Amino acid sequence: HHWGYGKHNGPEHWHKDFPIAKGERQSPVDIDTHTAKYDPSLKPLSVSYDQATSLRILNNGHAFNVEFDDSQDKAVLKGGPLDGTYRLIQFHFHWGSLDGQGSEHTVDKKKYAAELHLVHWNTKYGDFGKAVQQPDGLAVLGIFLKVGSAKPGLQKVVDVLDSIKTKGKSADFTNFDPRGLLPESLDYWTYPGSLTTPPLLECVTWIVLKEPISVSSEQVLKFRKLNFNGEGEPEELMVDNWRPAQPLKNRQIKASFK
Ligand SMILES: [N]S(=O)(=O)[C][C][C][C][C]C123[B@@]45[B@]67[B@]89[C@]1%10B81%11B698B746B814B562B%10%1143
Ligand SMILES: [N]S(=O)(=O)[C][C][C][C][C]C123[B@]45[B@]67[B@@]89[C@@]1%10B81%11B698B746B814B562B%10%1143
Ligand SMILES: [Zn+2]
Repeated sequence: HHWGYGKHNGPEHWHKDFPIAKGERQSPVDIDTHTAKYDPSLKPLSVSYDQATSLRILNNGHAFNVEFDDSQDKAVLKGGPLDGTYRLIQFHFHWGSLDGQGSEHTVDKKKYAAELHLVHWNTKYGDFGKAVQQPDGLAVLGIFLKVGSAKPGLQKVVDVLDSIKTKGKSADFTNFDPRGLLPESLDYWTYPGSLTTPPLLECVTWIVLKEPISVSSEQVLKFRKLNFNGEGEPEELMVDNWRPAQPLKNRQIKASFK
């Protein structure tokens, strides 16, 4: 609708149009590493992206989405805390105006420079739109970004951003391999939560990887040249498109690792 990240339409305003913003399972959250309990019942995460077929990249005025063909069983997330099979539909990032902020989840109150979200829907609900209406409809794999060495697998994304500067622009983006965005380790934390953008639906199993990826300062600087505005509108840099941590309420965060 007209929500965004500014002083006048940002996270503190969202509840007026999306009252679930004050709900019982909102995301993101601070991950208190000492309180998160190791769960030996948790399985290794199975990330099967060998046949992923990226299609397009879109500036939607909030972030940019790299979209996948999800019409066949091709890029799936399984195992971990999940029951069943979840299909990759898109990924996007949240990032800051400065390297000291940008992530949505925090780790013992630490903010990372950015956070990648790989969004998957539970195939038992047939389509993404039906899945978001279910408490176990989505699985979002979250990966922190810190600034250091460049991430070679990110560069193809960085280089297409000049072609989608403004809201509503898209570009063909085929043959992109999202495996190049993963860290070495698949150790994770998990908890039940929500979309971090309106409509804030409480339909997500969050899986947040412990190990951040490193990206270069130049890579994140190019994220910060994107625009929230449309073409021919006053320039508003796309920065600080993150929701802050929300109350944990009656939830437990579980760790896959000791
Ligand atoms: N930051 S995050 O929690 O990873 C967003 C997860 C994916 C939301 C996609 C959408 B797409 B359609 B259904 C769900 B609602 B509509 B539009 B609205 B947008 B929101
Ligand atoms: N609850 S919500 O969806 O976050 C909407 C909150 C009020 C939106 C009103 C506006 B729209 B954008 B930003 C704020 B300034 B500019 B245009 B102007 B009108 B007023
Ligand atoms: Zn997100």
